[PDB]
Amino acid sequence: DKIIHLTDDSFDTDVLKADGAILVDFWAEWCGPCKMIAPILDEIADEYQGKLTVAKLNIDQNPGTAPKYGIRGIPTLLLFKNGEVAATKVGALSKGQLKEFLDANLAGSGLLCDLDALFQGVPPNKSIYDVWV
Amino acid sequence: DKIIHLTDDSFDTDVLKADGAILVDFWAEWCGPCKMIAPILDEIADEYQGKLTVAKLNIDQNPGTAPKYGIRGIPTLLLFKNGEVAATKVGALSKGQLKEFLDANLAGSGLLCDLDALFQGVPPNKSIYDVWV
Amino acid sequence: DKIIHLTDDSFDTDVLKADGAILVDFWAEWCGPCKMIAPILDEIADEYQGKLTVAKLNIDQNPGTAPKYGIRGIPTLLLFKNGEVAATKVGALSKGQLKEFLDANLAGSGLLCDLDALFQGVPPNKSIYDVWV
Amino acid sequence: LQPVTYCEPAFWCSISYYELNQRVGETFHASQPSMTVDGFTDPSNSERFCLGLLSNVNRNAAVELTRRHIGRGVRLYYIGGEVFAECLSDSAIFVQSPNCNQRYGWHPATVCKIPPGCNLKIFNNQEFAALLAQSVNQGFEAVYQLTRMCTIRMSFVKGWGAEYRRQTVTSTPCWIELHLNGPLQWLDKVLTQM
Amino acid sequence: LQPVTYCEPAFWCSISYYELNQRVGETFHASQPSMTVDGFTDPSNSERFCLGLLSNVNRNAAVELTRRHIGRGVRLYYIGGEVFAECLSDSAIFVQSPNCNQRYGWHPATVCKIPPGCNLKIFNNQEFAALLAQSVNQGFEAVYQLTRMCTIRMSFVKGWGAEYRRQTVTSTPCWIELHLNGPLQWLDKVLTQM
Amino acid sequence: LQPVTYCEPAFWCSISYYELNQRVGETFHASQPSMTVDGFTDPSNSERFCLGLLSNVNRNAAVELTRRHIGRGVRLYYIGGEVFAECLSDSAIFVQSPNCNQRYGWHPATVCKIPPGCNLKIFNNQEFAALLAQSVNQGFEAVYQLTRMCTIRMSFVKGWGAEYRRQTVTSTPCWIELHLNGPLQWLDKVLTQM
Repeated sequence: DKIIHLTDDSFDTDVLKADGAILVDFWAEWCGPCKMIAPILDEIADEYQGKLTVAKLNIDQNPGTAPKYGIRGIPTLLLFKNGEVAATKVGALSKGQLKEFLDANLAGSGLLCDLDALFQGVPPNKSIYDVWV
Repeated sequence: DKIIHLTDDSFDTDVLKADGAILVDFWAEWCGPCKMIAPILDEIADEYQGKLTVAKLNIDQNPGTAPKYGIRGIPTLLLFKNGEVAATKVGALSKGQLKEFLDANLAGSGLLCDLDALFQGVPPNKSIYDVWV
Repeated sequence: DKIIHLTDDSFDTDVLKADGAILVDFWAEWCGPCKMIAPILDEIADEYQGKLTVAKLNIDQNPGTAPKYGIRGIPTLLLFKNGEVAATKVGALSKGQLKEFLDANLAGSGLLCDLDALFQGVPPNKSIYDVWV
Repeated sequence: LQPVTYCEPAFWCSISYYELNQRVGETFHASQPSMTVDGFTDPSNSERFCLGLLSNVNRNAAVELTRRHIGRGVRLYYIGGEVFAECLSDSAIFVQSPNCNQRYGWHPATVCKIPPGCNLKIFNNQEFAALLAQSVNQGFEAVYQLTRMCTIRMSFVKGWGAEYRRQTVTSTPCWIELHLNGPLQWLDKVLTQM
Repeated sequence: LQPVTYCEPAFWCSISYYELNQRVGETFHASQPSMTVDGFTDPSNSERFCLGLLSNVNRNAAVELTRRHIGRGVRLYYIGGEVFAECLSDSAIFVQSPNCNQRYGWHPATVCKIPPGCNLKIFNNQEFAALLAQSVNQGFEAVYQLTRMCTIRMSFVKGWGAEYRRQTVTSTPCWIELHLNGPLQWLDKVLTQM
Repeated sequence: LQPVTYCEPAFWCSISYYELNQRVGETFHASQPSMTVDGFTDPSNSERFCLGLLSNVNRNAAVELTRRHIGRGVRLYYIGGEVFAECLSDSAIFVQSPNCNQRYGWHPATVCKIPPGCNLKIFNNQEFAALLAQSVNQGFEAVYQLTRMCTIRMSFVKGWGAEYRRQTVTSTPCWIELHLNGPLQWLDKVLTQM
């Protein structure tokens, strides 16, 4: 398996000082919707190999990390990139909603000095109505 | 043989409502110069296959068609394109003069909406003296 | 061997009316530094085949040519191109200094009508300090 | 670092027309607050960039067909430090404006479809000022990157991106690039100090 | 359909220079009734389009040789709604003007040779007005086609067409394209209504 | 042969920017005695030709990297019939000026390196006058050849020539070409007589 299980002690090394992007899952044994995404994370961890690392932090066994980042509800996903919080996704979600979240934020860096990396691929599309009008 | 022999009755269908360009020859058994071009028309009908149809209308057996288009003398050649009279050539002429006539007027259509078709090939040349000066 | 030995009589034909560039060496049996370049000229004559002819004029046996071109000291090298004096190099020199002299002046012609020939190759480089500052 | 001035140039933008990956025609310099880019043939209008009269020796049948559908095109206008685009054409236009994408939290490379009749703010000077301020703090390399934030690309009729057969803008038959001179001038006052 | 006005723009034409299939130099905008296009090197003349000073990185020996023979080139002038071309060069010039070809009942794509010393009316505004009137009646697609009727192509020294080794204008080393702004503006007033 | 006049045009030179073998951006017409060509982004300065704001659809990573090093670039100025170049950039600039090369007895095609802080007279009107006088005597073909003597090529950061991996100027990522309008106009007054 390719999922790191974090602790409050190991969180510094495994996440903040990690290479590439790390997806940190905040969960607990009593979180219903947290168990919903648990199998999805395994599929993500295997399909996004080499470009993303999936990490889980149990907030019961590790209560120190969650409040520091203002995590007040679970499930909560923090996407870390080179020490910073790149993006955040809250609540239960489908495998498709998780992919859309990942695809849009695996920008890499840490910009603006690497902003060019965002134009060296195939641009995504929106409709003006996607602003919801 | 690939030459249509028109009548006053069949002229509507065979010429006006015909696909592509039709060369209509107006001739009679007493027309001397009409017999001069008669073998030339056969050579034209075979060499211009797929892009031109050669049709002959005997004005003795079919006296109704000629006056409608103002044909007052023979030999007279009307080049029809999609129901319209595209070009006209009068009097006896050589095989070369007939080719020059055809090459210059097999424009296709029916312009101006198909004017682009006239610039998708190799342009013909004139000298300023060809205006006759 | 590919070195022409000129005389005062044969100088007109062998040099002035010659095809391509001719390198004329003015030397004498008593010229010390003239003997220094003598083996170098042989190497040049063989390496610059087809684009340069090496010619030597002994000024003792042939005293008429040197003063006409203002040759007052030897060794003296005159590079002739189509009858004209293209470039001149005076004094003893190394094989490398001779190559640098040749490479810079085998321009061909006889310009300005053939000035284009000087830009149809790979340009040489100078530093602003090469002006000696 | 000396504070820059949010002054506006006489010409608020420059527009360059492309077909596929080839420049076609000369650059148009907008001196009017409101203007159009259309597929018609007026040559002497400071408020109209007419693409219909532009020749291209290497133009194919596809490009010609698409040009025929530009029609009234896009209306571009400049109001109170903001730039807008209105789709006048009977076909949609597609806009890639990083400054616009930023406003909605979209991917900065996002191509946004503007259907006929619709209006969209495609640039806001203050959003750019905010980004420029973040760059100064992040260093010089970040500031150089902001040049493309002063540019907007727009395609007529045909879309491009992950949802279309055309993956890149140089695969669309008719597109334009806008340079916003104000932000460029502001960027310059920063660049020459760093 | 609202009747248009036969007004004339300040710049009566625009000239773009080509070598083979490549644009070379900037576009020249004619503001003078009489002007020349020649192979010499004056850069600051509103009455002269000098091609001799124009650089082209991809120029071959052939093109350079042909440029040398342009000489005094062509004199172009505009009188009473008519445009004329006079061959000043010691070599001929070759003109493809559909409006001119129409006047003589020639194939609209005809390339006509103008030898040294000869004068030729290459455009007449009224002939174009007649054609524009026929197009309005034939529909919109016919009117779009009239754009190329506002253009004239001219080759120096080398001919092209069915009688020459060079079959197309982009195979000639030195040619220009003229856009006649008046007809284009008239065409535009029609296009924007249909 | 009628003697020409050593008069000066309003615009003393024209500058065209290239990347490798491709024209990029429009031509800049110098109306000011002193100006710079730099890698920054001011669009509305008559004294600055800013290359940083210029787009190129076919630009590679190499060219982009080199553009980043242009910096303050070159200062070009015109004094008493003489043109000078000063390397303001932190990287060197490389100049090919036949008129300059003549002054030092160098090969006319010589590329000369100007390191940061250094000043170099890259043209002198009188040297050109001397050459023009020799050409008149040598005939017409010699006079046509003098056109390139009115041009100067300059590369930023990267050198080219026999001592570099890049053998020709079209192999450098960032270079400009200068046309000196004065000499061109003088040349023209000769050309049109011969």
